[PDB]
Parts: sequence; C-alpha cells; structure tokens
Amino acid sequence: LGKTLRRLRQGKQVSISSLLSKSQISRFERGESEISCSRLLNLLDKLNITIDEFVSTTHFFTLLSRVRKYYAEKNVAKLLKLLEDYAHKDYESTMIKAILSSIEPTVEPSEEEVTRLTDYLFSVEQWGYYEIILLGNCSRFINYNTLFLLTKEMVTSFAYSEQNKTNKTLVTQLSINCLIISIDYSYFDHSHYLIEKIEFLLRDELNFYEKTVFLYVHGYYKLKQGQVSGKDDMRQALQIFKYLGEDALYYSYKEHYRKEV
Amino acid sequence: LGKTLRRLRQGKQVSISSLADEHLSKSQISRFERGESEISCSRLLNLLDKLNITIDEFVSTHSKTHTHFFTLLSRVRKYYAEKNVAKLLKLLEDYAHKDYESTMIKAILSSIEPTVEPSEEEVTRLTDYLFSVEQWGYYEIILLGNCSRFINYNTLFLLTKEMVTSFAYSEQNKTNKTLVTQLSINCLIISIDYSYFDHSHYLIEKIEFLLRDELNFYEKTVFLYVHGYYKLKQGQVSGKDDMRQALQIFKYLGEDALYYSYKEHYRKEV
Amino acid sequence: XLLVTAGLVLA
Amino acid sequence: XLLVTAGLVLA
Repeated sequence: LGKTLRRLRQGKQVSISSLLSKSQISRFERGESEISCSRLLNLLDKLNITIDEFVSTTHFFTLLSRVRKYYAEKNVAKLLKLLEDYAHKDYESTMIKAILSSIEPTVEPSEEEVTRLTDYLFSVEQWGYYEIILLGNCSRFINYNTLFLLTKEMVTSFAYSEQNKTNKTLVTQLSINCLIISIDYSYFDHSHYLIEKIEFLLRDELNFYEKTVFLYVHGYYKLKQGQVSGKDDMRQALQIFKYLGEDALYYSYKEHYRKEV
Repeated sequence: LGKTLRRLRQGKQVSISSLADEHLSKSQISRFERGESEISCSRLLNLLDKLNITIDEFVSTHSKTHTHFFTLLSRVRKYYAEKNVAKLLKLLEDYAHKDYESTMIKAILSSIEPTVEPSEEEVTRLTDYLFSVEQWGYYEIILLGNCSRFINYNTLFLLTKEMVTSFAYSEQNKTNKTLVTQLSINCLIISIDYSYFDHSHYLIEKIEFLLRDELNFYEKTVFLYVHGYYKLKQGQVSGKDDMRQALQIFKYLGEDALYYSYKEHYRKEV
Repeated sequence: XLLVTAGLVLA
Repeated sequence: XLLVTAGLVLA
C-alpha cells in the first residue's frame, strides 16, 4: 500500500511536505511503516482521492478478472483449468461452473453445490458485491421460489455509496431479472413487490439500460394484468435496443416478445 | 472501525478463529473489534479480503462520512438546485484558501449569478495543474467538467485528450470512465458547433471505444443524437434520422426534460 | 443527478 | 439476460 500511495501522490506533482509527519509519510511510502486505515484515508482525502478510486488503481477480484478474460475468449479448456484451480473454494467453484454452463452445457453446478451457496446467501445479514455477483451468476440454477426469497433479502439489506453505485445498479438489474420470472410464473404479489422496489431504485438516477429493460418487463406485467398498452411499452423498449445498435438485447427481447405476445 | 469489522464478520457468520493467521492472532482481532487495539491498514485489508469485502465497500458501510471534495460537491449541489446565490457566495469565502476549489465554485456560481466569474489567471492556474497531472482521478475530472465554460476551446480540447488517455478505472468501478465519456461527448458537442471536424472525428472514435462492451445507455443515446448532428453538419440525411431516434428514446423512457431539451435543439438547428 | 449538460458534475 | 460480455453477470 505504501507503494501505491507514492505513485498517486507524486503523479499529482504533490510534495510529501504539503501533505503524520514528512518523515512518516515518506516512511509509509517506502513500505517500511504500517499506518492505520484511518491515517491512510486522511492522506487520500488530502490528496483528493477516494478510497473507491484508490482500490480501483483481492481474491474475488482476481477470480473475476480471470473469468472475464477466458469467457470473453469463449475458451472452455482454460475455464476448466480455472475451475480446477478453484475447486477447493466452494462458492467460487460453484459460480465458475454456473458461468461455464452458458458456453459448455455439459458443465453445471450440482443441486447440493447450489444449496450450499443459497444457504450461505440466505445467512448473510448485509449483502455486498460478493453476494450480489454470486447470486447473479448462479441464478439459472436456483429455483424461482428460492430466487425470489434471496432477491428480497438482497434488496432489503445491501449497501452502496453515493460515490460508487455499482452495487445499487447490480441489485436493480437482478431485481428486474427476478421480476420477469415472477411475471412468467404469475406470482403477481411478488411482481408488485419487485416493481415498487425497482421504481425506488431507479428514482433520481440515469440508469437508462435498467429503465429500458424495466419498460419492457413492466409492460409485460401490464399485459398480464390486462392492459393492452403493455404491448406498446414492450415494442418501444425493442425500438430503443434497435436504435442504439444493441443487437444481443434486441434479438433476445424480440424472441421473448414473440413467444409471450 | 473495529465495530464495523465485527458487524460485517458476524453478519457473514464468520468466526474470529477462521480469520486469524501468521499476521494477526485471534486476540489481536478481538482487541481490534473492541477498540482496545489498533491494527495496520494492511492487516485490516487481509481480514477484509478473507471476508470478500474490499476496503472501499467497508468504508461506505462504516459511516456516511465523505471526503472534503465530496462534501464540497454535496453542498454546491443542493444550492445549485435551489438557485441560492446567497450561500454559494460565502461558501466561496469559506474556500478562498483553496485555489482550484474556489475557482470551481466561481465557475458554478456564474451559472446562476454571472457577476462572479473565475479570472483568466485563475483558470490558467487550474489548466496548468490539470496538464501537470499523470493520471486523472475524480478530482481532476470534476474540476474540468465544472470549469469548462471558462477554458478556451483549444485548451479544453487538449485537456480532454489528456483526460481520455490518462484516467483510471477498474472492472468493478466504472464511475470515472462514465464521467470521462460524458465530458468527451460534451467536448464533441462544442467541436461540432465550432465546425472543428478534425477534433470531432477524433472524439467520435474515442467515444465509440469508451462505449464498447459497456451498458451506458444514457451516453449512447446522447451520442446517437450528437453524432447524428455531426453527420447532418456534413450532408448525411441519416443524421436527422439518428437525432429523431434519440428523441424517441428520451420520450419512450419518460425522460421529459431531456426530451424537451433535445427537441428544442432539433427544432432550432434542423 | 441529471447532466444537461455541463452543467453541474455530478448533479 | 443476454449481455455477452458487459458487466460481470449473465442475466
């Protein structure tokens, strides 16, 4: 950490002086002295750098970075080797199998692996990035009733900052994901609950992607509640995907539309 | 902080024993959670990593406290919404010892009370600072964004080039990337207005690159409009189709203010 | 909040 | 849902 502090400071043309003492500042930078997070945050604040930003410049992040690399390549052998490498880490390997499944259908987490993970998600008092990413990536292997229960826990007990809305945005996406299945399965009490939660999450945000998928999925709701204008909403969301050249989203939702409408 | 660690750890049903290693004993962890002892940030990060929490996530659940700069922004924010010239005025006296901050406060304040503007010399100290930075962070990006109306176009363009090639983000946090994308589009708008099609072409290529494999539909919608506007200013009929599509998007999403504002631009320039 | 345009970043 | 590859979740 002493190293990363140095770089950030010095690349701002900030002297050690005008920032602890000169000695200890200098002394933490050279990785000789340990400083408290309190004093580190104080230093970053003096530098006008957030801790969010500082981190951006970690076991789970390392795993995700490797997954992203191999998945983008659609490299099944490499993802199988990654799976090997993480096989002794239970939730992580379950998540890797879930991801792998989408490009190699023969690979899937077992019912028992999924249950250990949903037991863990159910047990967490406050959801963070870890839990959110695990749920999101394992959702196709979680039965709907369990999915709704966990989604409700997540929505009501996650944290985020005003500076970094990453978690809030993911929670919004996963809530909408749950909502479209609730409507598929005609859990309209569930649907009503999720709609209120999503509208609250979207308030005073840009989040146009989520608003576009929400326009479609809420339109779907409306159609199943007997409002014909829902069709208009769904067709408009499709137009938005089309106008922005968002091929995957357009062809996927158009597919869902053709089957359901 | 030990209190927050304790809460998060118990919240995950994780034992102190399972967190202990050669770096921190059970005893040292307990004494930290109870506030009897302090531990190093590095050792705290090790604990957090075991709990799959990164220190930025830990900080936001610890308290609603934010940095000086974010505190500044939050104050300025609510005054700009309420049009209160009065307390922005002594917010400005409160920050007189902070050159870039007060220069920025003057820039913002000028948008509701034009009698106050940053001087050319103030702006120049800021642009000199901005050119001097090796990596653009939230601070430099927000400074540039809010002072842009007082930077000469060519310096603004050059500053934008610096920012797009020197900002930092990660896969887990695209906050700065989204901001950089927005400010690049802002520069593209000016470049088109002033008919700098060289600069426009560069910016379009950069913006397309920044939007690749991202969501960012707000920026994609604005870029649909602005690029269409660029296309129009060079005799492609399709440009008007692009702008009308962007309008429809705002409309369809119930974004009335944006719809009104861009439709006004359309009826005027087209 | 909304940027229309710059505007207050990030308002 | 179909986001290959943007954002780190595959709904």
